[PDB]
Amino acid sequence: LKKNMVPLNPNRIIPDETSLFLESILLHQIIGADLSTIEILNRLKLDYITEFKFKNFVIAKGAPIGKSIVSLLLRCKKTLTLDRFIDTLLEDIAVLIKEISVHPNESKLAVPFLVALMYQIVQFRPSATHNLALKDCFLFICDLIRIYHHVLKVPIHESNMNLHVEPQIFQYELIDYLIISYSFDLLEGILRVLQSHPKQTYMEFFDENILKSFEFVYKLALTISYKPMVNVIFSAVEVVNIITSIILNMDNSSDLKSLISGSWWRDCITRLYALLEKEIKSGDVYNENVDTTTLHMSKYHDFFGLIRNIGDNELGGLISKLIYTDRLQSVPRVISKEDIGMFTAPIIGYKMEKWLLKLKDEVLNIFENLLMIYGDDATIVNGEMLIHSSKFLSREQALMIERYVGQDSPNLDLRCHLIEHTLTIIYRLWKDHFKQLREEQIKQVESQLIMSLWRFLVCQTETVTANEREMRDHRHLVDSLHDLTIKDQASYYEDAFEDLPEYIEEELKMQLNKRTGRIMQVKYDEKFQEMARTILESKSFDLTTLEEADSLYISMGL
Amino acid sequence: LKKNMVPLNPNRIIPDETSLFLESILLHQIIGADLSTIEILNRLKLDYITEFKFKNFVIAKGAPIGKSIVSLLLRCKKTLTLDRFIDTLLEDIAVLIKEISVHPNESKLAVPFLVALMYQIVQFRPSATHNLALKDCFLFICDLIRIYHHVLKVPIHESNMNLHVEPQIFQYELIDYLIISYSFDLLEGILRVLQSHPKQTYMEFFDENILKSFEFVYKLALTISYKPMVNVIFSAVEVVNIITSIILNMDNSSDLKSLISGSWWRDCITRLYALLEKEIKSGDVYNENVDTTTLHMSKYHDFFGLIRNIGDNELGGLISKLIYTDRLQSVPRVISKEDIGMFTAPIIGYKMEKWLLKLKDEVLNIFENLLMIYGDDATIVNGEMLIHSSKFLSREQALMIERYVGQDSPNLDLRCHLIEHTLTIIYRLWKDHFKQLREEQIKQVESQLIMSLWRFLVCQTETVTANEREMRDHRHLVDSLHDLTIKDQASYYEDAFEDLPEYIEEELKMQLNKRTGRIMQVKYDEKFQEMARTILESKSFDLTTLEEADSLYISMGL
Repeated sequence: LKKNMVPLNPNRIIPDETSLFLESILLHQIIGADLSTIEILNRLKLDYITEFKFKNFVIAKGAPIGKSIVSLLLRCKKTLTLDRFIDTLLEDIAVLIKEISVHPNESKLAVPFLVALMYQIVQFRPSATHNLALKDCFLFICDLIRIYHHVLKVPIHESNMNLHVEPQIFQYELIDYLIISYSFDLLEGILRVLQSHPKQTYMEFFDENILKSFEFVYKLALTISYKPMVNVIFSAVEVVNIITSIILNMDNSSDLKSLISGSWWRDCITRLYALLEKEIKSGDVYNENVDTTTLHMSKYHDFFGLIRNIGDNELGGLISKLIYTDRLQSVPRVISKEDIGMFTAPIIGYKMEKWLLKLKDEVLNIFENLLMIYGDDATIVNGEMLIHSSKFLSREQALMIERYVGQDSPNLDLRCHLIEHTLTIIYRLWKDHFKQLREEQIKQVESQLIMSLWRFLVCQTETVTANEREMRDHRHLVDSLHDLTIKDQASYYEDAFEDLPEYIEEELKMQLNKRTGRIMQVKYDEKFQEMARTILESKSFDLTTLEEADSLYISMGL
Repeated sequence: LKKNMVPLNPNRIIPDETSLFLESILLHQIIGADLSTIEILNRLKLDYITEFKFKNFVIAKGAPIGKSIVSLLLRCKKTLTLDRFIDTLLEDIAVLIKEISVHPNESKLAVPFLVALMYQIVQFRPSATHNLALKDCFLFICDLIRIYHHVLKVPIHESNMNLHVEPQIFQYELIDYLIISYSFDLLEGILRVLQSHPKQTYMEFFDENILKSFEFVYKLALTISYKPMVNVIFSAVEVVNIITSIILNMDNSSDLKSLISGSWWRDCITRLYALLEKEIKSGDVYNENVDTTTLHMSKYHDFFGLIRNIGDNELGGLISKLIYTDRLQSVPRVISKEDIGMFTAPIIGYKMEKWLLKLKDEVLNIFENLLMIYGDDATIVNGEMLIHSSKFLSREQALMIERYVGQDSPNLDLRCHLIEHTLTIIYRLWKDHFKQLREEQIKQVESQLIMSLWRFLVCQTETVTANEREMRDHRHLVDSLHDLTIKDQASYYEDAFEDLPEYIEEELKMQLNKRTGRIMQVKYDEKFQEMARTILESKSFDLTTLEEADSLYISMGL
C-alpha cells in the first residue's frame, strides 16, 4: 500500500552550524597574507588601552588580542545559538575597533583585520543575521569612516616645495588604506545580506540615520576636490545599486521613498555623472596623472579587498610583512614605500580596464534602475540623463571607431556593450519619460544625440558582412582573443561543448559572427537599430526637419 | 488507535561530537595554570628542529607550536570522523613529543603540555577511541618514560661534599617531573579507556610488548634503591589494578594469563609488599626523611596531575610562571628552587594521609583481586600474603590503639577500615586457599596472626557501649570531625537529610554509634568477629593447642 514515497534518514546529521561558523572564523585568511586572520590577531597587543572590557571580553595590557577573540568564540559557542552568536561578535568586535580607533597615540593595526573578521562574521549565513545587527553595524562602519576623515581627503597637487626628504613610510598608510577599503566593502556586504532577507522586513533596517550617514560617506567616497581612491568608488556605487534594487523589489516602496529626500538623489546623481564622464585608458590606468578624468587605481592601494579581486594584489605581500610573525607587538613592521614597483605585462592594465568598464556599466545600470523607481517626473529624472548619457554614448562610439577597432584588447566587447546598453538608457527615457525631457535640454545635445543614433542607423545598409567566408577573416583581425576564449571554454570549461552535433556550432558561426559585427561597429543588432530609429524618425519631438533628415539619410543611401 | 506511544522529535539536533571534542581541546586547561594548554603552546617555539613534518603537520623553525596544533585541529575537523580524528591527533602529537624528546640540546618544555593534551584527546569519548590507538599510545608512553631514565633514578643520599653552590634551578626539574607524572597518568588513562570497551576486544590491546614495557616501567616507578616519587606510585599501582580487574571481568581470561609470565607477578608482588610495609605519618609526610619507610610526597613534586588532585597544588603557580606569556621562546622562564615553602595548616598533611591510606587500600585491594585470579595455587598466591598482610594488620591495630585513638584526625576511620579490609584478605586466604599456606610460613607469623585475630575476638565481651547515652559522649571525644561531616552533609549535600521522619535518624543513632565503636577499637562489626573466630577456632591448622587457646580466652573472660 503506497510503496512509492521517498524514505527519510533516521540518523540525519544536521551539522552544527555554529561550529561551522566557528571554523570559518578560525581559518579566515585574506588573500595574499601568510597567516590566518586569527593567527595575525594572536600576534597583536595594544599598549595604550591598559585594560579593555565591554561585556566579559577582557583584554589585558600585554595580552594578545586574538587570544581574547578566540576566548570569546569558544565561550559564546556553548551559550548562544547562531543569530545571537553573530550580533554578540558584531557588537564586541565593534566596540574593540571603536576604542582602538578613537585614541591619540595608539596604533590601529588590529583594525583592518577586525573589520575583515567582522565581514566574515556577517556574510556566513545571511538568512541567520537579524537586521537590527545590520543596522548597528552599518551605523558603526559609517561613523568609523568619518573617524578616518583624512584617508579620502588627500589634496590633488602638493606644494612645489614639498621636499620628499622623509622616512617614506608606507605601513601606516597601508593600515588606514586597509581600514577604509575593508570598511566600504563591509558596507557593501551589510547591504547585500540585508538585500537577501525576506522582502517585508526592510523597514527594520532603514531610518533617517542610515541615509544621512551614507549620504555623508558617499559624498566622501565619490570625491570632487581630492585624490580618488577607486577601491571605495566601486563599493560606494554598488551600495547605491543595492538601494535602488531593493526599492524596486519591495512592497512598501513609499516608506523608503518618503524617507529619502530629493537632495540625497540630486547629490548622488551629479557625482554619478562626474564618474561617468571619466576616461578609461589602459596605458595610464596605473600611472598618476591629471585628476577626475581618468579612473586610475593608484599604485599605493592595489590589493584585493573583501568582496571582489580588483587589482593584481601587489600590496598583499606587504600585509603579511606588516607584522613580525614571531613577536607580540603594537607598532607595525616597517614597510619602505619606494621598494614596490619593479615592466613585464600590460595585461594587468587590460583587466583593470575590464573592472572599470563594469563600473561604468554599474553606473548607468543604476540610472536604468532609478528611471524605473521614479517613473513619474521628479527633481531627478530630469533630462540630464539625455545630456550626460548622450555625451557618453557619442564619445564611446567616436573613439571606439577612431582608436579601438583592431587593437586586439579583450575589453572591446564590453566597451561596445556600454554603448549598446546606454542607448536603452536613452530609449526608455525617450519613449516613456518624454514629459520631463524639456525643450532646451534636448537642444543641449542635438549634435550628439542625433549623431549617436545615426551611427546605429548607418548599419542598416550592411554591404560588409553578408556571408561567412570573409567575416571569420575579420575576426582573425579584431577578435582573436575571443577565439582563444571560446576554444579554452570549449575544450575545458563547458559541458555542452564536446561532440558538437552540427547544430551547436552553426549557432557558433551565427553568434561569433554577430559578435564580431557588433565589435567592428558595422551591423549592430537589429533591435538597437529599431530603438535608434524610433527616436530619430518618430515625431515626439523635431530633432530634425524633413529637409534636414534626408540630408542624413543620403549619407547611407536611402 | 494506540494514542499512547512517545513521539519522536522531528528536528533532533545530534550534536557534532567532533566539534565538542574540538572545543574540549581548545579550552583544555590544567588546574592552577593561568593560560589554556593550547594558549601555552601558542607561546612555544623550538629552535633546534629546523623544520618538523611527519604527515602534513608542518612546523617551521621560529613558528609557534600551538599554531600548528590548531592548524591540524581545524584541518582534520572537516575531513575525519571522530575515531580517525582521535588517532590522527594521537600519532601526530606522539611524533612531535618523540623528536622533541630524543635530541641532545633542545629544551622539552612543550612535552608536558603535549602529554596532557594527549590525555584530553584520549578520555573524551572512551567508546570512540579504537584500541589499536591505545596500544600505540601505551607503547609510546612506555618508551617515552624509558627515555626519561633519570627522573625516577636520583640516589638516596648524596655526597657529604655535595656543595650546594649552584644556580639552584627548578625549571628543568619541574619540566621533567611534569613529563613523568603526566606520562604515568596517561598510562592510567589509556588503561581505563581500554577498560571501558566491550569485553571481547581486550586481545587487540595486549601482546608481549605491552607487558614487557609495563614490567620495565613498573620496576622503574615502585623503586627500591632510588628516591620514590609518590605521584607515579599511585598511577603505577592503579594500572596493576586495571589489569587485575579486567582479567577477572573478561571471557578469554586464559590468553591474558598465558601472555603473563609468573616472573612479572613475582616482581610485582614483592614491590607491592615493600610498598605495603611503609608508614603513613602526617607530621613527616612532607618532610624529607629516611627512605622506603615513609610515603612522603616530596615538596619538589607537589601538584595535581591529570586524573586526581593529590596534593595541595603548591607547584601549580609555577606552571604558569614557566613561560613569559608575552613572548615566543624555547628555554624556560627561570624558577628559583628555594623560594617555595613559606606553617599555617597541618590539614594538608591529613588529606595527604587520606590519599596514602587509599593507596594502601588499593594495594591490598589488588591482593584481593589476584587471589580471585589465581584461585588455584601458583608461584604467587603463596602464603606470604599471610606474612605481609598479617604484619600490616597487627601493626595497624597496635599503633592504632597506642597512638591514634583520641587524636581527632579525619583519617582514623579509613585507617580502621584497612584493618577491617585486610582481615578479609586474611580470611578468604585462610578459608579458600589453605592448600598453599605452608606449615613453615604460618609459623613465620604465629605471633602476629593470632594476636591480630585476638584483637577482634576481644570485642565479643562488650561492656563498653551497651546503651546510647555515653557512646555519644565517646564520639564527642574521638569522632567530632565526622559529626561536623554529617551536619554539613545533612544541611547542604544530601537529598534525604531534611524533614527527618524518626526512622532515618534512628538509623543515624545506629550507624554513628557502630562507627564510633569501630573507631574506639572495641566492638567491631560482628561479621569480622566471625571471620576472625573461624580462623583461630577452626581446625584447619593448629594455630593454638587447646591448653594454649583457653589461655587466650581467659584474657577476655570466657
